[PDB]
Amino acid sequence: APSILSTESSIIVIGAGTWGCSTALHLARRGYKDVTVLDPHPVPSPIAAGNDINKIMEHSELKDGCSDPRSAAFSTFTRAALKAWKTDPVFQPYFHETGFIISGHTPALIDHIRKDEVECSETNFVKLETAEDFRRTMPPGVLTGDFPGWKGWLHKSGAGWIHAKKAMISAFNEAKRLGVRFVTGSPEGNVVSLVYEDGDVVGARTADGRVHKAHRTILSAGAGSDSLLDFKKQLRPTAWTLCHIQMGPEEVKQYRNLPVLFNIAKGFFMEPDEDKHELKICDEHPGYCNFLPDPNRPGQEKSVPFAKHQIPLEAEARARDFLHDTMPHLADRPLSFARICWDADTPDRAFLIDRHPEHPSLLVAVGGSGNGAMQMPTIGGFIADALESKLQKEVKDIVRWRPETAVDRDWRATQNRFGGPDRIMDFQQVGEDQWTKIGES
Ligand SMILES: Cc1cc2nc3c(=O)[nH]c(=O)nc-3n(C[C@H](O)[C@H](O)[C@H](O)COP(=O)(O)OP(=O)(O)OC[C@H]3O[C@@H](n4cnc5c(N)ncnc54)[C@H](O)[C@@H]3O)c2cc1C
Repeated sequence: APSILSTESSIIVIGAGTWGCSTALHLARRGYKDVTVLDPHPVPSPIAAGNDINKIMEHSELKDGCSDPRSAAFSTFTRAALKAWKTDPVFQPYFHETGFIISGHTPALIDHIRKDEVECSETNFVKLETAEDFRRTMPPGVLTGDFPGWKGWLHKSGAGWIHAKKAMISAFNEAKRLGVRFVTGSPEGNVVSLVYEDGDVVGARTADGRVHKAHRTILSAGAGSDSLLDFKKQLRPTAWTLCHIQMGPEEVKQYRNLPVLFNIAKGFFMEPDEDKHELKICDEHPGYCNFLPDPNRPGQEKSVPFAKHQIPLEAEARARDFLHDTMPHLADRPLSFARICWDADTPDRAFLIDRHPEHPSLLVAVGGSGNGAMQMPTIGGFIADALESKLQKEVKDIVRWRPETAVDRDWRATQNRFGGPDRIMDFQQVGEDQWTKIGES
Protein backbone atom coordinates (compact mmCIF):
# COMPACT_ATOMS: atom_id res chain seq x y z
CA ALA A 1 0.00 0.00 0.00
CA PRO A 2 2.53 2.72 0.92
CA SER A 3 4.89 4.18 -1.69
CA ILE A 4 8.15 2.26 -2.14
CA LEU A 5 10.77 3.61 0.28
CA SER A 6 13.98 4.92 -1.32
CA THR A 7 16.65 7.51 -0.49
CA GLU A 8 14.75 9.83 -2.83
CA SER A 9 11.52 9.46 -0.82
CA SER A 10 10.53 12.75 0.80
CA ILE A 11 10.51 12.37 4.59
CA ILE A 12 9.01 14.52 7.32
CA VAL A 13 10.20 14.38 10.92
CA ILE A 14 7.85 16.00 13.41
CA GLY A 15 9.89 17.25 16.37
CA ALA A 16 13.51 18.47 16.37
CA GLY A 17 14.30 17.21 19.88
CA THR A 18 16.46 14.41 21.31
CA TRP A 19 15.09 11.69 19.06
CA GLY A 20 14.19 13.85 16.05
CA CYS A 21 17.64 15.41 15.68
CA SER A 22 19.19 11.95 16.01
CA THR A 23 16.82 10.56 13.36
CA ALA A 24 17.57 13.47 11.01
CA LEU A 25 21.31 12.86 11.37
CA HIS A 26 21.04 9.09 10.77
CA LEU A 27 18.76 9.54 7.74
CA ALA A 28 21.22 12.04 6.26
CA ARG A 29 24.16 9.70 6.93
CA ARG A 30 22.24 6.92 5.15
CA GLY A 31 21.92 9.08 2.05
CA TYR A 32 18.33 10.28 2.29
CA LYS A 33 18.27 13.45 0.21
CA ASP A 34 14.87 14.96 1.06
CA VAL A 35 14.34 15.20 4.82
CA THR A 36 12.47 18.05 6.49
CA VAL A 37 12.18 18.48 10.27
CA LEU A 38 9.31 20.50 11.80
CA ASP A 39 9.33 22.09 15.29
CA PRO A 40 7.40 25.01 16.86
CA HIS A 41 10.74 26.12 18.37
CA PRO A 42 14.30 26.59 17.06
CA VAL A 43 16.88 24.05 18.27
CA PRO A 44 17.40 23.59 21.12
CA SER A 45 13.66 23.76 21.85
CA PRO A 46 12.79 25.19 25.31
CA ILE A 47 10.28 22.35 25.78
CA ALA A 48 12.55 19.49 24.63
CA ALA A 49 13.31 17.19 27.57
CA GLY A 50 16.72 16.73 25.92
CA ASN A 51 17.40 20.45 26.27
CA ASP A 52 19.32 20.09 29.55
CA ILE A 53 22.92 20.88 30.61
CA ASN A 54 23.25 17.24 31.69
CA LYS A 55 21.51 13.84 31.74
CA ILE A 56 22.60 10.48 33.14
CA MET A 57 24.04 7.79 30.84
CA GLU A 58 24.26 4.22 32.13
CA HIS A 59 24.73 0.80 30.62
CA SER A 60 24.52 -2.51 32.51
CA GLU A 61 25.01 -6.07 31.30
CA LEU A 62 22.50 -8.36 33.02
CA LYS A 63 23.09 -11.73 34.62
CA ASP A 64 21.26 -14.46 32.67
CA GLY A 65 18.56 -15.12 35.27
CA CYS A 66 17.56 -11.43 35.25
CA SER A 67 17.36 -10.91 31.47
CA ASP A 68 13.68 -10.91 30.47
CA PRO A 69 12.87 -9.77 26.87
CA ARG A 70 12.14 -6.16 27.90
CA SER A 71 15.33 -5.59 29.90
CA ALA A 72 17.40 -7.38 27.21
CA ALA A 73 15.97 -4.94 24.69
CA PHE A 74 16.93 -1.99 26.95
CA SER A 75 20.50 -3.33 27.40
CA THR A 76 20.68 -3.57 23.60
CA PHE A 77 19.71 0.10 23.29
CA THR A 78 22.19 1.23 25.96
CA ARG A 79 24.99 -1.06 24.73
CA ALA A 80 24.77 0.63 21.34
CA ALA A 81 24.43 4.05 22.97
CA LEU A 82 27.50 3.65 25.21
CA LYS A 83 29.68 2.56 22.28
CA ALA A 84 28.65 5.63 20.25
CA TRP A 85 29.07 8.12 23.12
CA LYS A 86 32.68 6.90 23.21
CA THR A 87 33.32 7.01 19.45
CA ASP A 88 30.94 9.07 17.24
CA PRO A 89 32.67 12.45 16.67
CA VAL A 90 29.27 14.20 16.76
CA PHE A 91 28.57 12.91 20.31
CA GLN A 92 31.90 11.86 21.86
CA PRO A 93 32.96 15.29 23.21
CA TYR A 94 29.76 15.44 25.31
CA PHE A 95 30.01 12.14 27.22
CA HIS A 96 31.83 12.15 30.57
CA GLU A 97 32.38 8.68 31.95
CA THR A 98 32.60 9.67 35.61
CA GLY A 99 30.61 6.75 37.01
CA PHE A 100 27.25 6.42 38.73
CA ILE A 101 26.17 5.89 42.33
CA ILE A 102 22.77 4.38 43.09
CA SER A 103 21.63 4.61 46.70
CA GLY A 104 18.74 4.66 49.17
CA HIS A 105 18.22 5.79 52.77
CA THR A 106 15.80 3.21 54.25
CA PRO A 107 16.20 -0.59 54.61
CA ALA A 108 13.39 -1.21 52.09
CA LEU A 109 14.93 1.09 49.45
CA ILE A 110 18.41 -0.36 49.96
CA ASP A 111 17.06 -3.92 49.69
CA HIS A 112 15.13 -3.12 46.50
CA ILE A 113 18.38 -1.79 45.00
CA ARG A 114 20.47 -4.73 46.17
CA LYS A 115 18.06 -7.40 44.98
CA ASP A 116 16.64 -5.88 41.80
CA GLU A 117 19.56 -3.79 40.53
CA VAL A 118 22.96 -4.74 41.93
CA GLU A 119 22.58 -8.52 42.05
CA CYS A 120 21.13 -8.63 38.54
CA SER A 121 24.04 -6.72 36.99
CA GLU A 122 27.36 -8.07 35.71
CA THR A 123 28.93 -4.79 36.89
CA ASN A 124 31.36 -4.96 39.78
CA PHE A 125 30.24 -2.28 42.24
CA VAL A 126 32.04 -0.57 45.13
CA LYS A 127 29.72 -0.78 48.17
CA LEU A 128 29.24 2.46 50.10
CA GLU A 129 28.32 1.70 53.73
CA THR A 130 29.13 4.89 55.62
CA ALA A 131 28.90 8.66 55.16
CA GLU A 132 32.68 8.65 54.82
CA ASP A 133 32.48 6.06 52.00
CA PHE A 134 30.12 8.42 50.14
CA ARG A 135 32.24 11.55 50.67
CA ARG A 136 35.40 9.80 49.41
CA THR A 137 33.84 9.19 45.98
CA MET A 138 34.35 12.90 45.22
CA PRO A 139 37.08 15.53 45.81
CA PRO A 140 37.29 17.16 49.27
CA GLY A 141 34.83 20.03 49.71
CA VAL A 142 32.23 18.52 47.36
CA LEU A 143 30.31 16.00 49.51
CA THR A 144 30.11 17.25 53.09
CA GLY A 145 26.91 15.68 54.42
CA ASP A 146 26.17 12.92 56.94
CA PHE A 147 24.13 10.77 54.50
CA PRO A 148 21.90 9.56 57.35
CA GLY A 149 20.68 6.03 56.69
CA TRP A 150 22.17 6.00 53.17
CA LYS A 151 23.75 2.95 51.59
CA GLY A 152 24.75 2.72 47.95
CA TRP A 153 26.79 1.23 45.14
CA LEU A 154 29.29 2.95 42.83
CA HIS A 155 29.53 1.85 39.22
CA LYS A 156 32.85 3.16 37.93
CA SER A 157 32.78 2.53 34.15
CA GLY A 158 30.12 2.47 31.47
CA ALA A 159 28.24 5.26 33.23
CA GLY A 160 28.41 8.99 33.76
CA TRP A 161 26.78 12.08 32.33
CA ILE A 162 26.17 13.68 28.97
CA HIS A 163 25.80 17.30 27.97
CA ALA A 164 22.40 16.62 26.38
CA LYS A 165 21.86 20.21 25.20
CA LYS A 166 25.20 20.52 23.38
CA ALA A 167 25.00 16.99 21.95
CA MET A 168 21.55 17.78 20.49
CA ILE A 169 22.87 20.99 18.93
CA SER A 170 25.82 19.01 17.60
CA ALA A 171 23.45 16.49 15.97
CA PHE A 172 21.36 19.37 14.57
CA ASN A 173 24.41 21.17 13.12
CA GLU A 174 25.66 18.00 11.46
CA ALA A 175 22.23 17.01 10.07
CA LYS A 176 22.04 20.49 8.53
CA ARG A 177 25.61 20.34 7.11
CA LEU A 178 24.60 17.08 5.48
CA GLY A 179 21.54 18.67 3.89
CA VAL A 180 18.57 18.15 6.24
CA ARG A 181 16.06 21.03 6.13
CA PHE A 182 14.80 22.38 9.46
CA VAL A 183 11.57 24.39 9.66
CA THR A 184 11.64 25.45 13.29
CA GLY A 185 9.50 28.22 14.74
CA SER A 186 5.83 29.11 15.19
CA PRO A 187 3.49 28.91 13.47
CA GLU A 188 5.50 27.57 10.52
CA GLY A 189 6.92 24.48 12.25
CA ASN A 190 4.12 24.06 14.80
CA VAL A 191 2.34 20.89 13.71
CA VAL A 192 -1.34 20.84 14.69
CA SER A 193 -2.39 17.70 12.80
CA LEU A 194 -1.34 14.72 10.72
CA VAL A 195 -2.81 14.72 7.22
CA TYR A 196 -4.78 11.70 6.03
CA GLU A 197 -5.66 10.47 2.55
CA ASP A 198 -6.96 6.97 1.72
CA GLY A 199 -6.64 6.04 5.38
CA ASP A 200 -2.87 6.63 5.33
CA VAL A 201 -0.73 9.53 6.58
CA VAL A 202 0.59 11.74 3.79
CA GLY A 203 2.18 14.48 5.88
CA ALA A 204 1.57 17.13 8.47
CA ARG A 205 -0.35 20.37 8.75
CA THR A 206 1.13 23.38 10.59
CA ALA A 207 -0.59 26.16 12.54
CA ASP A 208 -0.16 28.56 9.60
CA GLY A 209 -2.44 26.27 7.58
CA ARG A 210 0.30 24.91 5.35
CA VAL A 211 0.21 21.23 4.45
CA HIS A 212 3.58 19.49 4.23
CA LYS A 213 3.40 16.31 2.15
CA ALA A 214 5.83 13.42 2.32
CA HIS A 215 6.08 9.74 1.41
CA ARG A 216 6.92 9.00 5.05
CA THR A 217 6.08 10.86 8.24
CA ILE A 218 7.96 10.28 11.48
CA LEU A 219 6.29 11.41 14.72
CA SER A 220 8.97 12.08 17.34
CA ALA A 221 7.57 15.13 19.15
CA GLY A 222 8.19 13.80 22.67
CA ALA A 223 5.35 14.40 25.13
CA GLY A 224 3.63 16.65 22.57
CA SER A 225 3.19 13.63 20.26
CA ASP A 226 0.23 12.55 22.43
CA SER A 227 -1.97 15.27 20.97
CA LEU A 228 -1.10 14.59 17.30
CA LEU A 229 -2.25 10.98 17.14
CA ASP A 230 -4.59 8.76 19.12
CA PHE A 231 -1.99 6.58 20.93
CA LYS A 232 -4.81 4.59 22.61
CA LYS A 233 -3.45 5.42 26.09
CA GLN A 234 0.06 4.15 25.26
CA LEU A 235 1.58 7.51 26.31
CA ARG A 236 1.27 9.24 29.66
CA PRO A 237 2.79 12.72 29.42
CA THR A 238 4.55 13.16 32.74
CA ALA A 239 6.82 15.92 34.15
CA TRP A 240 9.89 16.00 36.37
CA THR A 241 11.52 18.94 38.09
CA LEU A 242 15.02 20.47 38.07
CA CYS A 243 16.72 23.50 39.56
CA HIS A 244 20.19 25.06 39.26
CA ILE A 245 22.45 26.62 41.87
CA GLN A 246 25.13 28.99 40.61
CA MET A 247 28.59 28.04 41.93
CA GLY A 248 31.31 30.59 42.73
CA PRO A 249 34.43 30.91 40.55
CA GLU A 250 36.81 29.35 43.11
CA GLU A 251 34.52 26.77 44.75
CA VAL A 252 33.46 25.29 41.39
CA LYS A 253 37.01 24.00 40.73
CA GLN A 254 36.69 21.05 43.15
CA TYR A 255 33.45 19.95 41.46
CA ARG A 256 35.08 18.21 38.52
CA ASN A 257 34.74 14.72 37.07
CA LEU A 258 32.05 13.74 39.56
CA PRO A 259 30.20 10.43 39.41
CA VAL A 260 26.43 10.87 39.29
CA LEU A 261 25.04 10.64 42.81
CA PHE A 262 21.50 9.20 42.72
CA ASN A 263 19.20 8.41 45.65
CA ILE A 264 16.20 6.60 44.13
CA ALA A 265 13.80 8.24 46.59
CA LYS A 266 15.38 11.69 46.94
CA GLY A 267 17.12 12.86 43.81
CA PHE A 268 20.40 13.40 42.04
CA PHE A 269 22.85 16.07 41.02
CA MET A 270 25.48 16.43 38.36
CA GLU A 271 28.63 18.51 38.20
CA PRO A 272 28.42 22.25 37.40
CA ASP A 273 28.33 23.08 33.70
CA GLU A 274 31.45 24.53 32.04
CA ASP A 275 29.70 27.69 30.81
CA LYS A 276 27.56 28.99 33.66
CA HIS A 277 28.99 26.93 36.56
CA GLU A 278 25.44 25.86 37.43
CA LEU A 279 24.89 22.75 39.55
CA LYS A 280 21.64 20.90 38.63
CA ILE A 281 19.51 19.05 41.17
CA CYS A 282 16.53 16.85 40.29
CA ASP A 283 14.26 15.86 43.15
CA GLU A 284 13.13 12.28 42.54
CA HIS A 285 9.41 11.43 42.60
CA PRO A 286 6.95 9.42 40.47
CA GLY A 287 6.15 12.53 38.38
CA TYR A 288 3.60 15.27 37.89
CA CYS A 289 0.77 14.87 35.42
CA ASN A 290 -1.55 17.68 34.34
CA PHE A 291 -4.89 15.91 34.36
CA LEU A 292 -7.54 17.51 32.13
CA PRO A 293 -10.73 16.12 30.54
CA ASP A 294 -9.95 13.89 27.55
CA PRO A 295 -11.62 15.68 24.60
CA ASN A 296 -12.33 12.33 22.89
CA ARG A 297 -13.18 10.19 25.96
CA PRO A 298 -16.21 11.48 27.99
CA GLY A 299 -15.62 11.06 31.73
CA GLN A 300 -11.90 10.32 31.31
CA GLU A 301 -8.66 12.20 32.03
CA LYS A 302 -5.66 12.93 29.81
CA SER A 303 -2.38 14.52 30.99
CA VAL A 304 -1.51 17.60 28.95
CA PRO A 305 1.94 19.28 29.08
CA PHE A 306 2.58 22.99 29.58
CA ALA A 307 5.89 24.89 29.77
CA LYS A 308 7.15 26.68 32.86
CA HIS A 309 10.53 28.02 33.89
CA GLN A 310 9.62 27.56 37.56
CA ILE A 311 9.04 24.48 39.72
CA PRO A 312 6.56 23.91 42.55
CA LEU A 313 7.83 25.07 45.93
CA GLU A 314 7.37 21.51 47.22
CA ALA A 315 9.83 20.32 44.54
CA GLU A 316 12.41 22.96 45.51
CA ALA A 317 12.07 21.76 49.13
CA ARG A 318 12.71 18.15 48.12
CA ALA A 319 15.78 19.33 46.18
CA ARG A 320 17.07 21.13 49.30
CA ASP A 321 16.35 18.05 51.42
CA PHE A 322 18.63 16.07 49.08
CA LEU A 323 21.26 18.79 49.48
CA HIS A 324 20.97 18.72 53.30
CA ASP A 325 21.90 15.02 53.31
CA THR A 326 24.79 15.28 50.84
CA MET A 327 26.07 18.86 50.51
CA PRO A 328 24.52 20.86 53.39
CA HIS A 329 26.88 23.78 52.66
CA LEU A 330 24.79 24.38 49.50
CA ALA A 331 21.32 23.51 50.93
CA ASP A 332 20.29 27.15 51.48
CA ARG A 333 21.77 28.66 48.30
CA PRO A 334 19.38 30.61 46.04
CA LEU A 335 18.21 28.96 42.80
CA SER A 336 19.51 30.61 39.63
CA PHE A 337 17.13 28.61 37.35
CA ALA A 338 14.38 25.96 37.49
CA ARG A 339 11.90 24.32 35.15
CA ILE A 340 9.50 21.48 34.65
CA CYS A 341 10.47 19.01 31.99
CA TRP A 342 8.12 16.68 30.10
CA ASP A 343 8.56 13.14 28.78
CA ALA A 344 6.03 10.34 28.18
CA ASP A 345 5.79 6.91 29.82
CA THR A 346 4.53 3.83 28.01
CA PRO A 347 2.77 1.23 30.15
CA ASP A 348 5.96 -0.82 30.63
CA ARG A 349 8.38 2.13 30.18
CA ALA A 350 9.88 0.48 27.09
CA PHE A 351 10.15 2.67 24.00
CA LEU A 352 7.51 2.89 21.30
CA ILE A 353 9.05 2.78 17.82
CA ASP A 354 7.01 1.14 15.07
CA ARG A 355 5.08 1.79 11.88
CA HIS A 356 1.38 2.43 12.52
CA PRO A 357 -0.59 -0.77 11.66
CA GLU A 358 -3.45 1.25 10.13
CA HIS A 359 -1.32 3.94 8.49
CA PRO A 360 1.86 2.31 7.02
CA SER A 361 3.51 5.58 5.93
CA LEU A 362 3.51 6.74 9.59
CA LEU A 363 6.36 5.78 11.88
CA VAL A 364 5.99 6.62 15.59
CA ALA A 365 9.14 7.13 17.71
CA VAL A 366 7.98 8.07 21.17
CA GLY A 367 7.80 6.94 24.78
CA GLY A 368 11.23 7.90 26.12
CA SER A 369 9.84 6.94 29.55
CA GLY A 370 12.51 8.73 31.58
CA ASN A 371 15.35 7.04 29.71
CA GLY A 372 15.45 8.53 26.22
CA ALA A 373 18.20 11.16 26.43
CA MET A 374 21.12 8.75 26.89
CA GLN A 375 19.93 7.04 23.66
CA MET A 376 20.62 10.18 21.58
CA PRO A 377 23.62 8.97 19.52
CA THR A 378 22.02 5.72 18.29
CA ILE A 379 18.26 6.07 18.70
CA GLY A 380 17.98 7.64 15.22
CA GLY A 381 19.65 4.48 13.90
CA PHE A 382 17.02 2.20 15.41
CA ILE A 383 14.34 4.63 14.21
CA ALA A 384 15.77 4.65 10.66
CA ASP A 385 15.94 0.82 10.80
CA ALA A 386 12.24 0.73 11.73
CA LEU A 387 11.47 3.03 8.79
CA GLU A 388 13.35 0.58 6.55
CA SER A 389 11.52 -2.46 8.01
CA LYS A 390 14.67 -3.93 9.58
CA LEU A 391 14.49 -2.98 13.26
CA GLN A 392 16.53 -5.77 14.87
CA LYS A 393 14.90 -8.77 16.56
CA GLU A 394 16.30 -8.04 20.04
CA VAL A 395 14.14 -4.90 20.30
CA LYS A 396 11.44 -4.75 17.59
CA ASP A 397 8.81 -6.73 19.53
CA ILE A 398 9.49 -4.91 22.80
CA VAL A 399 9.00 -1.45 21.22
CA ARG A 400 6.10 -2.29 18.88
CA TRP A 401 2.70 -0.60 18.72
CA ARG A 402 0.87 -2.32 21.57
CA PRO A 403 -2.44 -0.57 22.52
CA GLU A 404 -3.68 -3.79 24.17
CA THR A 405 -1.25 -3.13 27.02
CA ALA A 406 -2.92 0.24 27.76
CA VAL A 407 -6.64 -0.70 27.98
CA ASP A 408 -8.06 0.84 31.18
CA ARG A 409 -4.61 2.27 31.94
CA ASP A 410 -4.27 3.61 35.48
CA TRP A 411 -2.63 7.05 35.05
CA ARG A 412 -1.70 7.16 38.73
CA ALA A 413 0.49 4.04 38.67
CA THR A 414 3.93 5.03 40.05
CA GLN A 415 5.68 2.76 37.51
CA ASN A 416 8.77 1.78 39.54
CA ARG A 417 9.52 5.33 40.68
CA PHE A 418 9.92 6.53 44.28
CA GLY A 419 10.25 9.71 46.32
CA GLY A 420 8.21 12.71 47.42
CA PRO A 421 4.65 11.61 48.26
CA ASP A 422 5.26 8.25 46.54
CA ARG A 423 2.28 8.95 44.29
CA ILE A 424 1.70 10.55 40.92
CA MET A 425 1.05 14.28 41.50
CA ASP A 426 -1.23 16.65 39.52
CA PHE A 427 -0.32 20.20 38.43
CA GLN A 428 -4.03 21.02 38.57
CA GLN A 429 -3.69 20.65 42.38
CA VAL A 430 -0.72 23.05 42.60
CA GLY A 431 -1.66 26.57 43.71
CA GLU A 432 -0.75 29.40 41.35
CA ASP A 433 1.27 31.10 44.09
CA GLN A 434 2.93 27.81 45.04
CA TRP A 435 5.80 27.95 42.49
CA THR A 436 9.37 29.26 42.62
CA LYS A 437 9.64 32.93 41.69
CA ILE A 438 13.12 33.05 40.19
CA GLY A 439 13.67 36.32 38.32
CA GLU A 440 10.51 37.94 39.67
CA SER A 441 10.14 40.94 41.99
C1 LIG B 1 13.79 15.92 34.60
C2 LIG B 1 14.12 14.85 33.57
C3 LIG B 1 15.36 14.18 33.72
C4 LIG B 1 15.71 13.19 32.80
N1 LIG B 1 16.97 12.52 32.97
C5 LIG B 1 17.33 11.60 32.08
C6 LIG B 1 18.63 10.94 32.24
O1 LIG B 1 19.33 11.28 33.19
N2 LIG B 1 19.01 9.96 31.32
C7 LIG B 1 18.14 9.59 30.22
O2 LIG B 1 18.46 8.74 29.41
N3 LIG B 1 16.84 10.27 30.07
C8 LIG B 1 16.46 11.22 30.94
N4 LIG B 1 15.22 11.85 30.78
C9 LIG B 1 14.32 11.48 29.70
C10 LIG B 1 14.72 12.16 28.40
O3 LIG B 1 14.89 13.54 28.57
C11 LIG B 1 13.62 11.90 27.36
O4 LIG B 1 13.29 10.53 27.31
C12 LIG B 1 14.13 12.27 25.98
O5 LIG B 1 14.80 13.52 25.98
C13 LIG B 1 12.93 12.31 25.06
O6 LIG B 1 13.36 12.69 23.76
P1 LIG B 1 12.24 13.08 22.67
O7 LIG B 1 12.90 13.37 21.34
O8 LIG B 1 11.16 12.00 22.64
O9 LIG B 1 11.49 14.38 23.17
P2 LIG B 1 12.09 15.85 23.35
O10 LIG B 1 13.58 15.88 23.58
O11 LIG B 1 11.24 16.54 24.42
O12 LIG B 1 11.86 16.62 21.95
C14 LIG B 1 10.52 16.76 21.50
C15 LIG B 1 10.57 17.84 20.47
O13 LIG B 1 9.25 17.75 19.80
C16 LIG B 1 8.89 19.18 19.70
N5 LIG B 1 7.51 19.35 19.49
C17 LIG B 1 6.53 19.45 20.27
N6 LIG B 1 5.54 19.60 19.87
C18 LIG B 1 5.36 19.68 18.70
C19 LIG B 1 4.40 19.87 17.48
N7 LIG B 1 2.98 20.06 17.68
N8 LIG B 1 4.97 19.86 16.18
C20 LIG B 1 6.22 19.69 16.06
N9 LIG B 1 7.03 19.53 16.89
C21 LIG B 1 6.88 19.50 18.09
C22 LIG B 1 9.40 19.87 20.88
O14 LIG B 1 9.54 21.31 20.64
C23 LIG B 1 10.70 19.18 21.08
O15 LIG B 1 11.77 19.89 20.43
C24 LIG B 1 14.87 12.85 31.72
C25 LIG B 1 13.63 13.51 31.59
C26 LIG B 1 13.28 14.51 32.50
C27 LIG B 1 11.84 15.10 32.29
